[PDB]
Amino acid sequence: AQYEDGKQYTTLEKPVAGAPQVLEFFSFFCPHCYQFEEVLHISDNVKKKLPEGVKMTKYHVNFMGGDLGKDLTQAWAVAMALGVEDKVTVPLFEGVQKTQTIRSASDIRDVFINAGIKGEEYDAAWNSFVVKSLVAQQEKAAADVQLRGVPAMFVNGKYQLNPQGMDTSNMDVFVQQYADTVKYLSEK
Repeated sequence: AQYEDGKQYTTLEKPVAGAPQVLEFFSFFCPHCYQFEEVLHISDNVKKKLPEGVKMTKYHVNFMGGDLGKDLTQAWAVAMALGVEDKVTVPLFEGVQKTQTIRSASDIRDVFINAGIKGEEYDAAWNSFVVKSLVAQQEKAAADVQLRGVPAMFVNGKYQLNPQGMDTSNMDVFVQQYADTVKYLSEK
């Protein structure tokens, strides 16, 4: 066929019921994730090709960057709760990988302050049980698919994107192939 299991995607031996339709995992410590966000805009191009009605979910993971990795999963929970993902994603990536000015929870917090979230609102979110359960959800979703690598994308809890099997000579062609594959899997 044109799309083949084990080629542009793999199938989960252990499908995950009730999973989000399009589920993306990343880490701010993850170098391909930085590319995916800032150079390729994967999430965005996937959304542009997804059917009407399908919702898109993105979670941070703990298994990179030790203690700071967990702070970043909690900070991402804060971003989701406040709905400020689109204002902190770039400075978090650049703070961790480019300028390396993020070294502590307080540095993560500075990024939110600079993006205009108020201190009191940030600290209130950070400490909230709603954020605690949002962290729980991020962990559980990754646990459900026994996740050991990022970036990763899963469609309907049964298919996992496999970018290793796509031409990388052209970055645009790569992105469209990726997005088209998500759409195909979505319609499966």
